[PDB]
Amino acid sequence: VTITNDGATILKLLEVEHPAAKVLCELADLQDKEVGDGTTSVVIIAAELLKNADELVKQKIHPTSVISGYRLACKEAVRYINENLIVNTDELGRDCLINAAKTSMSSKIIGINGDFFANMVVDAVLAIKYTDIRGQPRYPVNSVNILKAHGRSQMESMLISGYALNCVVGSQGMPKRIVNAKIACLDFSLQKTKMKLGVQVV
Amino acid sequence: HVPKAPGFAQMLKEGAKHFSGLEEAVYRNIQACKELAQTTRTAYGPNGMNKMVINHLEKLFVTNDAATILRELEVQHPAAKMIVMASHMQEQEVGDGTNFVLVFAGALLELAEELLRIGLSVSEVIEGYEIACRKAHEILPNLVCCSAKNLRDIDEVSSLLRTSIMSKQYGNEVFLAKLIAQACVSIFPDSGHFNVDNIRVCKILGSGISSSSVLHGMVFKKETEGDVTSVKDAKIAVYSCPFDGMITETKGTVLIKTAEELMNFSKGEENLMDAQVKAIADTGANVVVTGGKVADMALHYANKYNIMLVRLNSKWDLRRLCKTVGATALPRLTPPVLEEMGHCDSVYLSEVGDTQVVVFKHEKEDGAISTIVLRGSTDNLMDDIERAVDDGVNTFKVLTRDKRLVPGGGATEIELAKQITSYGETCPGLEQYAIKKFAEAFEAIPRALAENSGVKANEVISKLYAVHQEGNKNVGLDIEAEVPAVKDMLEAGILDTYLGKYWAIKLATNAAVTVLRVDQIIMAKPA
Amino acid sequence: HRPVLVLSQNTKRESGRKVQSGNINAAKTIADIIRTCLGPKSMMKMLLDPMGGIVMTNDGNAILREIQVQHPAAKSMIEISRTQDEEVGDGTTSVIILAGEMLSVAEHFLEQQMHPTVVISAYRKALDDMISTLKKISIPVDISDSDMMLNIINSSITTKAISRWSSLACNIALDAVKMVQFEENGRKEIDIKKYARVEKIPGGIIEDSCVLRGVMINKDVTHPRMRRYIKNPRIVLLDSSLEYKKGESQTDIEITREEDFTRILQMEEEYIQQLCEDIIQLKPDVVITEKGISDLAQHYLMRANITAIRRVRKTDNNRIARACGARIVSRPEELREDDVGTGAGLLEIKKIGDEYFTFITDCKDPKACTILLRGASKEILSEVERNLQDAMQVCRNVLLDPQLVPGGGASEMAVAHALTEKSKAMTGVEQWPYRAVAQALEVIPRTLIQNCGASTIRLLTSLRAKHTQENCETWGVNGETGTLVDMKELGIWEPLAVKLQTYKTAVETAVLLLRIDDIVSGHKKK
Amino acid sequence: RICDDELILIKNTKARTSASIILRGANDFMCDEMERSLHDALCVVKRVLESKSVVPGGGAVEAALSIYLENYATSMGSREQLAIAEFARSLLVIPNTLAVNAAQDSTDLVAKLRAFHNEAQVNPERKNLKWIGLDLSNGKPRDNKQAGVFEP
Amino acid sequence: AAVKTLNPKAEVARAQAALAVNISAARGLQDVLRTNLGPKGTMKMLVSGAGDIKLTKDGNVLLHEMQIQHPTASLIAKVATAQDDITGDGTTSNVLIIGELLKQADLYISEGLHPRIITEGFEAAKEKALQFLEEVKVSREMDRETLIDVARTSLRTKVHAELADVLTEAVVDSILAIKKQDEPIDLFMIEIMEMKHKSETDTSLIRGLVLDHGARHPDMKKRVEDAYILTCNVSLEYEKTEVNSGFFYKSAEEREKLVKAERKFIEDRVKKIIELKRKVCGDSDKGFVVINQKGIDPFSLDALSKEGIVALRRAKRRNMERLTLACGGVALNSFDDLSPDCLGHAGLVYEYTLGEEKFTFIEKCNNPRSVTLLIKGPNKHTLTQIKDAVRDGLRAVKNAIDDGCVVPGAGAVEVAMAEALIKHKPSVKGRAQLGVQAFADALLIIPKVLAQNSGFDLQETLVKIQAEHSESGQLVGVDLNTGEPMVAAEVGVWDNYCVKKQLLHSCTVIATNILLVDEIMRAGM
Ligand SMILES: Nc1ncnc2c1ncn2[C@@H]1O[C@H](COP(=O)(O)OP(=O)(O)O)[C@@H](O)[C@H]1O
Ligand SMILES: Nc1ncnc2c1ncn2[C@@H]1O[C@H](COP(=O)(O)OP(=O)(O)O)[C@@H](O)[C@H]1O
Ligand SMILES: Nc1ncnc2c1ncn2[C@@H]1O[C@H](COP(=O)(O)OP(=O)(O)O)[C@@H](O)[C@H]1O
Ligand SMILES: Nc1ncnc2c1ncn2[C@@H]1O[C@H](COP(=O)(O)OP(=O)(O)O)[C@@H](O)[C@H]1O
Ligand SMILES: [Mg+2]
Ligand SMILES: [Mg+2]
Repeated sequence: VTITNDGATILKLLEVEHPAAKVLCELADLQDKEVGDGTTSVVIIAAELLKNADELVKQKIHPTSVISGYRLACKEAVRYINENLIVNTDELGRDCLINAAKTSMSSKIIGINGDFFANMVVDAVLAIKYTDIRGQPRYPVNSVNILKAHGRSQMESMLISGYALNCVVGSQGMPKRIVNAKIACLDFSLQKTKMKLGVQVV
Repeated sequence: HVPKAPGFAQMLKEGAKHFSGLEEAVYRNIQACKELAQTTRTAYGPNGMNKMVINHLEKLFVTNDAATILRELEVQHPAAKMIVMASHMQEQEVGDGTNFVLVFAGALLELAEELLRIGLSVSEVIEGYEIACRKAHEILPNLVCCSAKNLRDIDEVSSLLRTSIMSKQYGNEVFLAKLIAQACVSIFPDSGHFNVDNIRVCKILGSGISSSSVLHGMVFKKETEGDVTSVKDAKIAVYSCPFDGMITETKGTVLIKTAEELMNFSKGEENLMDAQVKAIADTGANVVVTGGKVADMALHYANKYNIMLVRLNSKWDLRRLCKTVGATALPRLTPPVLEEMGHCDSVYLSEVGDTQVVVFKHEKEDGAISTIVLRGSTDNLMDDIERAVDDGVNTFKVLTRDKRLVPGGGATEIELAKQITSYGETCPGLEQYAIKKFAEAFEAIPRALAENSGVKANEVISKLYAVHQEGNKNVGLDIEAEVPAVKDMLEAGILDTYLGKYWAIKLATNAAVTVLRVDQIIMAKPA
Repeated sequence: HRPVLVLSQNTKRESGRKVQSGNINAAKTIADIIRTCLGPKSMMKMLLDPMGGIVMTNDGNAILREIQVQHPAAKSMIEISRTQDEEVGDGTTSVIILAGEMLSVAEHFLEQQMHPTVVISAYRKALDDMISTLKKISIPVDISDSDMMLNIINSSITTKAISRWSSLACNIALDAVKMVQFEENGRKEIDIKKYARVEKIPGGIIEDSCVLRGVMINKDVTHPRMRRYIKNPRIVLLDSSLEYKKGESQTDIEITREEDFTRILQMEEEYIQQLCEDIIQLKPDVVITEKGISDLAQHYLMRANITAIRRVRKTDNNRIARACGARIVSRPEELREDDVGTGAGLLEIKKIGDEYFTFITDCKDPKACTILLRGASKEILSEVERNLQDAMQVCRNVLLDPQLVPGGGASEMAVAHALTEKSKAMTGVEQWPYRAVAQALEVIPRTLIQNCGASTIRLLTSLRAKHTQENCETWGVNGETGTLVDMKELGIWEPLAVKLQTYKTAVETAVLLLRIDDIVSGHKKK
Repeated sequence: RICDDELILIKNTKARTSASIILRGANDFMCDEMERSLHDALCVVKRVLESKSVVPGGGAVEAALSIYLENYATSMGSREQLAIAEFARSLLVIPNTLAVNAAQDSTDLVAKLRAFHNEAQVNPERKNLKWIGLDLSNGKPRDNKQAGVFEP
Repeated sequence: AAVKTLNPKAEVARAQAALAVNISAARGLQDVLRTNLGPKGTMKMLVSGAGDIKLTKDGNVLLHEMQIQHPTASLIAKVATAQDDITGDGTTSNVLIIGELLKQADLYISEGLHPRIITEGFEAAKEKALQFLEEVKVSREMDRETLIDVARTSLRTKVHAELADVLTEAVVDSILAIKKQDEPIDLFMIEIMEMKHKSETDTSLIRGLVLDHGARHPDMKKRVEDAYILTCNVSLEYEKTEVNSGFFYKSAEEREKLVKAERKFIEDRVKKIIELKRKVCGDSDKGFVVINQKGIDPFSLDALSKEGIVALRRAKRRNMERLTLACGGVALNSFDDLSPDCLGHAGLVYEYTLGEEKFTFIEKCNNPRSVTLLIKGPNKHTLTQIKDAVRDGLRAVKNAIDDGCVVPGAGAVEVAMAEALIKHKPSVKGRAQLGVQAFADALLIIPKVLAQNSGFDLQETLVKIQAEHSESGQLVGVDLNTGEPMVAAEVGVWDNYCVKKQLLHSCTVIATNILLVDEIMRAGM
């Protein structure tokens, strides 16, 4: 059982057969990689774009005029939205990041009246600010390890400043808490020295 | 419309049945064992008939011995298996009298139903049978009239073995008594343990029973692979290893590094095998018997130094050959044999009945082992005589353990029926009815001898009590012709297995008591 | 045969009132199953397993795990009781009844054309006010007192089947947690599952059951010449084998000479004697490993008077390492004096029912113990094992959070009057679903009188009037008799972590199941 | 202790001071929903910090584009003006769906929504009605600038 | 029902429905198993799906080998399993108490009362029944004539009293010569071998050991007197290295040198054995027997046969524990420290063949502390009668030695315990007055079943027994021959203390838990 309301998780698990249905299902998968929250609104607009264009082609209007008519309206919609914005992130400051976070959570299970989940997201992206060449302050959001555990309520969600590894110690004779630790990151199996295929012991 | 009766208190079986009470459990175990008593009643006695029994493997078993009949019948009744396993214990203990258990215990349970339905329950029939069973083992030493002690030779044991032969081979009672006398006495351990395993039967298809004989040695059914089949010196070297060389056990790998090691490897293997075959030719051996395979180079030097090879693929036949010629099976390859050689008189080959055999015939030193070579027209006849031969070998083991004999042919069971009835009349209790029914179970045993002879058993059983007036104790049954006029048993020579009669009364009484203890039967779903 | 031009083949579609009011009836159905398993007058529920076993229990977690449901909202309620079983011990049956009652009052507002987001926003405001009420009526606990901790664990096992042997089961569960409370570095931890093993043996009486001061295993000695009774042994724990095995390579030996094959068979015996000489340098008495011990290693330990155990499990080696203070080494030539289990008490190879058991008890300060359960059969010993797991976890919550809440109905009525007085200043459309959360908490004192057969009208009217005054505030329901007794005199007290986890899980179960207005079923995955 | 499992934590890492979020829920169905909702919330603040530009949400963009494209179709429209006019009606389904799921008035709330956006384009008196959206908890057009309803 | 809504293929039982399921099934096991309690019980023939006969009447073998599929019958079978696991006897009487604790409680629960009120009366009755059991036990200092009457009581109830006179001499004399000086008697030191030689009434007590395997070489001696036991654990057969090596040879003359060299490590183990026979003054008979748990190749069997050493192979695990105590040697795992101190001694070591199956006998030891009961039953099913009765009798005398007191016999305990609950019935002072009455009437089924299996009246016998107990002080009981009340402490009928203590504890807890079950259901599919 999968309880979800995101437009990408529903249409990916749902089986479709029609070739026009696979276009709208793969349209929701592209919204996660390009934007990431815009993935119920694209499916309703793209289906209503076909519903109103079906009423035009039933009036013996050629569909190439509807295709060329949609391109004059799509390029003008991007032109109008880029000249009618309010302000950038200098006037509002931190109030812009919290209010934009609460708008995304309102359609989901974490849409509380408080600012508990809103402040944990802004403090997570602001702590992984990775600079790049030519003045590019990149924010890689895939580096935040999101872990799940059936425990207390949603108000006990910890914001671990650092990293939360999802593994165990193994042997129950090691100290499970080390203060002032020195991490040795390495990738090779610490097992017995096994010879390769080309080497034999004669 | 029509109603039905459901389960009541404990009907929790998933396809199984349940039996409780005297009518559902006790009386049905009696009627099932009564059919096995009437089955082997026809095949009991010297005038008994054979039975062609076909088992699950679609092969034919024709015999008159009740031991091998129950091994082929796939009985599924549980209480009927108690009288089958009791007859199998008679075959393992003394080897004779397995038909006596089915008649006596079949008559004990038949007369037990005439006591439970007339009166007292199983608490007094079991206690009433065990009192008369202990008194039945006290009359049996008092009924011993002769003994197999004086002159233990081939002349006296020929007449003492006629009773076990004539009960299954009536027409061949004289020739089979002589073949069982020249074989059992010749393997005597000079007052020691008599082994029944030292008598083998080699079934040779061919002419009738008049061509059967006993050879002092062993007769196999294999070939030579050579040309040294005529051996008169007979110095036998027994080996258990395969006569093909000596290879290692872990992996085995020849490693060649130069041309001198490759060319000389083939000639070095032949000179190694030549020195081992000639090592036994210098010791004077003539017959080399191996257990495993034999290589081609071993056959090359066996025919060169003129020694005969015998292949024995069976390992139990190899151990019997060591007790025949007096040799020791060597697990290693061919040594210089110091003193563990065999010594026979004549080892040869002959085609008898279109079957080339190997005979280790002992001429002078005849007694080490015996083999009865039987000749029959059919393969089914040779199996029935082999059952009659093995009953004669097991009779010789009974006379070794106990030399006493009782007059058979019905003379013992009437005296047992008279003394137990004397104990029943002098019993001041309610358990005297089961004692008198224990003596009537001995009455049905010469009744089966008269019904198989075509004589009316009411007139037969009336003359037996008329001549047993407290001092005779020896008149049995004369079943040679109608209008019996029955005579003595010591004069005719019908007496066998007092120890066989001792265990047959004890096993059949304990078999009938074990059925009567069963009051509730819980069976499972068969698969 | 032409295919039918369909879309989303072989799947179902359902929306509207049949899903909102359909998930309520699936939540009411599970809450009616375990409704007779909350009070102390409860009864057992015999269950049947697909393996052929029988689970006869009255605990709310063990009942719902044996039920296979097909409804999707019914599968959510089973995972709620699994969450309450892992967080606390005796926090199971109370959440399923409370989440069914909070959804029972939520179905009333869905018929009044109210949006489900209004009820959830009123549930989250009510959840934040139930946490603040329990922290005001709490009481600090002296964890150093022994008689105070016995009254907390007795309140959790009065419902269960070990309430008859309450004087014995309270002393076992208290001594089990206080032995395994280990602290090496600056971090306190209590592991009552990996170190507090509860082993059950069929036979004997339940009154002879006691927590051993040490560990025990079902293992015999490797050789009869070895001692079965050592006073103060020096136990050395091993991890590798005492045999000769093939290396992790492609090793092959070419044997060309005659003396080569006999030398390799002698070097296999000298290699075992080398590692057997390295373990006797510290003068031990008991050698315990996890892999096999060859007979060549048994001979050298026999004449050195060393008792060897062969195939002890890995979880048992971690448990005996805390009791005796030994170090599980995996190299016999790297043994040290710190790796020897000194301080171990009496070691005895007893036999309980034609089977040997290795006892390592009477330790000085063990950090792991084993509860020896002995009863009539394996059926009732699984009940005492499941009840002691609910008795050791409720002692773990007090040692990490020493606060008590007055249970037995006094906890629910103290907050239901606090939500009622706080609802007077709402003045909105969320005021009426805020009142239903206080009425949904009434199902916990409703259950304590329905199980004992008392009246639910004459008692709840008097119990609601007892919480009108701010002075007493701790009057609950006595499940033994059926009257209203104050919980300061009875001694029924529940920990804070049990009551906080009960309210936080029952609200968020109603949060998840109220936002579901559609169900799609019939599709496959990978 | 992470409720009967083992979880290893590293505190502040002394070099970059990264962050990780451990979610807490009732069952496993809520934890899969909380993971998807948190990952979509991380992508919102990523695009705002990268591209420093936000638009008003709640149907405020679709209301302004529904009236500007109708005037755009009348100026340079000869035969493709019917496709631009139906492009504006197709964009109105986003504020229409907000009124259906809220069980509010449908043909009156969106009609009052575009009444403010029409006066913000044909009456240049600095009305500042470009940020008029929907209050789904009340059923009236609100200002998304002060209410804090922002989208990238 | 609620379970029918969630799972449509899940059966259920309600409050008044699940009580009738458990009680009627307990009467089903009671009416079957009551026909075998005591010496007057009847034998039960149990046939499986294969067709083999299992003729026995023990309560543990009856419940396991019964084609029943019921959840209530599986609960009583698990309690009956532990009764035959730790103390032997007490399995048939275990089920009859549970069959009456649920039937006598049904007379009150169906008449308006609650099942929890009856279970509160069972605990108050168990407290008085436990205190009364400690007042009736008799300490007799574990006399060897007392242990005969203890073993005779447990053996009669499983055989027809002709083998009970033979098996009592084989059980009591076996349990005395194991351990002394207050040591727990290990039952693994007694070997139980099944033979077929003479008859069921010929089971003797061998003072040493009887091994089920014989000599594996025809040249070995069959009868050896004054032997030396050399208990080994080494492998005399050919074994290879752990690393895969193999052989490599060049010529055929070097081939035979490798076969001679690969057996050098094998023959070095055999040369340590034949040199030990020469160091024990071998100028006499001086027999040598090597039991040798691991297998021996026929090359080493031929080498040991030429010196005159009997060598067995493939022994059991506990054969290195029982023979080590019997011979007095040391079970060695190597031949590096061979000495005459690790050798054993037996006056007679002989073998016997029973249908191509040899049996090695070791007898005539000084202080063996390990014996073997040689069961020689005629049939295969008769071997299961004696083996299930020997372990029922060995565990009876083992509890009478460990516990310092003996409990009286048939009706001397159950009738006196039920009369003690009547005078203490108004001591509870509450609603649990009828719970002590249901527990006192359930304990009276032991004189009721024994009077029913013997053929006497049920109610007329219990009046005369309770009359002789109320008008005297002697613990009177049931006589299965005349029906008159006879004292069990004087006629030689005893019982174990741990059996009657667990019968008051295992049956009471399993009855209070079954009565508190009201939701029998089957889910999980
Ligand atoms: N507080 C609010 N007031 C009005 N509308 C809102 C509010 N919060 C969110 N919305 C609307 O809800 C919609 C949710 O869209 P969503 O399903 O998240 O798109 P995607 O599937 O692409 O993530 C947004 O278009 C936004 O306009
Ligand atoms: N010559 C004879 N005259 C009369 N009766 C004989 C003669 N030979 C054998 N019998 C009878 O035939 C019976 C054969 O019994 P048998 O089937 O051999 O018993 P079992 O099956 O135990 O070997 C004997 O009881 C014997 O009395
Ligand atoms: N003596 C008592 N008097 C009144 N109430 C009690 C008594 N004993 C237990 N209770 C109540 O019974 C309830 C049992 O809850 P329980 O099912 O054990 O929760 P969980 O399933 O979390 O373990 C407790 O909430 C407690 O208030
Ligand atoms: N010789 C005897 N006389 C009277 N009662 C006996 C005698 N032998 C055994 N009993 C009674 O038979 C009952 C059951 O014995 P048994 O069958 O050995 O144990 P269980 O019934 O537990 O298997 C015992 O309680 C005992 O009192
Ligand atoms: Mg005959
Ligand atoms: Mg509880």
